[PDB]
Amino acid sequence: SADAQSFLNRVCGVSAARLTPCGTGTSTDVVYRAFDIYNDKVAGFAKFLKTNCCRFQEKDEDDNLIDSYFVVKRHTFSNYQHEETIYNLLKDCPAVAKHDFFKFRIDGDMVPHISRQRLTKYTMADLVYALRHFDEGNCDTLKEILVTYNCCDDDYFNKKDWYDFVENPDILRVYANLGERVRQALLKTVQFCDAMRNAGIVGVLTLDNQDLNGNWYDFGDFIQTTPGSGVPVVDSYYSLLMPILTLTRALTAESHVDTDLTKPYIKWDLLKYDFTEERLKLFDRYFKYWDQTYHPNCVNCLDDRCILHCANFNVLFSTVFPPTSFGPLVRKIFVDGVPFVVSTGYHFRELGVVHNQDVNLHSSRLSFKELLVYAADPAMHAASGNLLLDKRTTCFSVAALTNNVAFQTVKPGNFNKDFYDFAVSKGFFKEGSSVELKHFFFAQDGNAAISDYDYYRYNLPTMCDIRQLLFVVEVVDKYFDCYDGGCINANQVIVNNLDKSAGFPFNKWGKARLYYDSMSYEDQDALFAYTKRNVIPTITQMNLKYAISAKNRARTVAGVSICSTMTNRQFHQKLLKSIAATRGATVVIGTSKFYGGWHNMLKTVYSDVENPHLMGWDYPKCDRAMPNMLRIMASLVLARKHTTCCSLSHRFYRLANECAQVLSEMVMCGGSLYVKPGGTSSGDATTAYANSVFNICQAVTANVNALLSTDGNKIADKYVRNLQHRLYECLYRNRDVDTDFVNEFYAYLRKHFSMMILSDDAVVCFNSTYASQGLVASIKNFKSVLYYQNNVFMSEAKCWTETDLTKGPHEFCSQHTMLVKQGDDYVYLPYPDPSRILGAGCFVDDIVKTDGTLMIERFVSLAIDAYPLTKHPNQEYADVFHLYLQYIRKLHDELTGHMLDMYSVMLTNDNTSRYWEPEFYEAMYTPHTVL
Amino acid sequence: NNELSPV
Ligand SMILES: [Zn+2]
Ligand SMILES: [Zn+2]
Repeated sequence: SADAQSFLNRVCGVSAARLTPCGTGTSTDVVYRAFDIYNDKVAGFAKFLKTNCCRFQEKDEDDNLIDSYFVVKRHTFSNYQHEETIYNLLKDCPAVAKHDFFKFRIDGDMVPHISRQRLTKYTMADLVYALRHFDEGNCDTLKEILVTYNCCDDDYFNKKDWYDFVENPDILRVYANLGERVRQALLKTVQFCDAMRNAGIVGVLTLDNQDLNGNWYDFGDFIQTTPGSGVPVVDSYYSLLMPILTLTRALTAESHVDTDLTKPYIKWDLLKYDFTEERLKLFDRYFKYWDQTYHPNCVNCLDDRCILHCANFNVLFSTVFPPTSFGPLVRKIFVDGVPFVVSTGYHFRELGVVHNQDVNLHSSRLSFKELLVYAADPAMHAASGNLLLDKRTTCFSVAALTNNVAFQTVKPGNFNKDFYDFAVSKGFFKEGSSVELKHFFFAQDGNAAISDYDYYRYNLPTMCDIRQLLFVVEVVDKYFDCYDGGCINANQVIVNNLDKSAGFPFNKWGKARLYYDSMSYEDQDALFAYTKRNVIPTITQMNLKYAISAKNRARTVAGVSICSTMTNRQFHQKLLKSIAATRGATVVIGTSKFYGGWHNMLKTVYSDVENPHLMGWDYPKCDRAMPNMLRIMASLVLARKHTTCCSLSHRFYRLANECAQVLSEMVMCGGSLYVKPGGTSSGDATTAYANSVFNICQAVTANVNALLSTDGNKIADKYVRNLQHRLYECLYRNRDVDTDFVNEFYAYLRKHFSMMILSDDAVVCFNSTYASQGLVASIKNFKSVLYYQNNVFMSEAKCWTETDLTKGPHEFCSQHTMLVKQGDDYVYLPYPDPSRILGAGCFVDDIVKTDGTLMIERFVSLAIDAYPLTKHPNQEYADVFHLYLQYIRKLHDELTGHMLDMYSVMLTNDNTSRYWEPEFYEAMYTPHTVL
Repeated sequence: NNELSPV
């Protein structure tokens, strides 16, 4: 048409561009794009429908389509003039796109148009939204972005699991092919901020106003001041983008000679460990207009909210520096004139450089606690060992403490043939039966411990959305508000069992008892006081487990040093005991399932939700994949009870000790030393409680992400819409805590999303109609959160949902639920897998079975576990309890028979029959505690 | 749409 063709060649300006319409005449083009909105009635970060634009794609010499677009738009005459005024002040910056203002008549009237030349198809908001809301069911935009910039080919996606981080670790390489674009965009944003400051222009910078070449447009919400006094607002631009900077490794060019990827690496000297000026240079180069103080060394931070802020920047900047400069800092001291080599400080990836306060170079004969501290340090062990190059693993290798490598194996189990024969003689283990054996003792070969250790390759450096985390931390703290803690003295500490290992090297000379006897109460107090001014690094040892299981992978635990454990108990036990003594809360550590406990827990979690459904989910590789920023945060929440007993400096040094002891320390695997990249160490003194804090944190962040990614123009209830508007302000517009809104959001969560938590196991009761409308979290929100904040893919085949509350959760702590009738009232009881019970009967470690008459209490305990199976509709399940009763009777008869034949001792059957009658076992599940 | 001072 004459109109359409004249419009086309007028859009073609004085440039030489061969344009082709995008399926339109003179009319607009409608798309579906991600926006960051805040306009006094709607707020959030979500996908809306874009309506008023005409798009023309550009061709090249060979008549092929290229990634360049002219995007024209019609609007009102007052916006035209304002945007033209603002542009002429900014037109000379190289980071601004080229604009063209003209007037064209679509009818008898003339309307104004603004054309932007040579944009890309997507913006910086589309990429961030794609990576923070991942769903492999529909990921068209991410795939298009990856192929249009030569990160991969289009047939790369025909592989299945191409996105999984654990299967197919190669996807990381693909994502690292975007880093340079992100770095270029950052540099252009700094240029644009400088230009805005000089011109005298005030406005907020959003991700959807920058394209993937780094240019800026859309000056409609800006205003003008006097030159030299412009102020750009950059709070939600940087915070929403932070998680993507570590996933693409955007700062990899900084380790080359001139920040050029075609040149060799920088060669630092090996003795350098400071890098404090490099960190300030990096901050001033990429984050110039972020207006909050940054401390390269977190020992200068003001409160614990400050530490999180600065450690987040440290996590990113530490990826540029050599890995041999991190860890303990040592020097030479003299005792009686002989020289040692001892640790006097530490260089943390997240916290910077820390120096010990009480170090003395010249001293006479040293004392008992000084000997303990010097034997615990890895300095003298590593200094006098051999150099090691271990090619079996990709972790960092330090030294070999001896001249041979050790290869430890795992043995098979012992067969209890009598119980198996008795079971076979009663009709068990037939063909086609629904009960069969699938729990065994699996054996392992020589190179099994090192293979298991190499699973720390799944721990990656992760940067968080800092403004989002600072709100979630305040909400998580409301859950831990009915307890009390603080420090205790050495004579108030409770230790369950003193005949367990003390770790390396203390396990050369005795158990833990030996060390709690030799140290007096005033020696332990002095050691505790020493760790509030100094850092003591220790060595953790790796142990292979020998137990029954259903899958054939070796399991390992961490044995931590006695020096760490002794002081952590004095710091944390008062709080840990207080959580375990409480009933009716969210964390249910300490509650027993017997005497009506299971029923009480279920009734408490049902609470009064309105359209209730039940839900449970899964954490892949939970302890090997936990980011370091969330373990730090978990430690800071437990230490908030120390407001009167400890100073700010004391609290900082306790945090530093914890990090150097159980977060990234030396591990002894075999007889060699390795460096741990991160993750949790299952075996430290606060494991289950820290896991609880972490679990609650992830749930809260999934709810926050659910609510803000919802189109607020479609929320019918005006109360829930006002709540969405206030969440955005408290994240990205407010700098201090707002205690009235933290209470309000916390109550809202306790009415519609009710949790039961036990040290990363969980059950949730949630309002089903709110979740369908996006007002409450679902399984898809958890999957998205774990992808960008945990570096794993969660398959929804390990998650369950239940729509009927008369059936209790599908699984909790390996138990099932059933609603039975017990004396006029219905109650919920737990029961196990029958395979687990029968396997415990059949396979054991010698002596412990294969002769039942030596230990009949084992079978009484197993029968207590198996009792509730008598209530099951399936008949093969109740036979398990009856089989155990009959075998107990048989063992008692056989034992009393032996004593009379070969010896003449005659035993009596007084109050023993109670063990093969069901009344003893029924009373364990009835609501009245005994003993 | 992202404004400085909506009210
Ligand atoms: Zn700070
Ligand atoms: Zn304290």
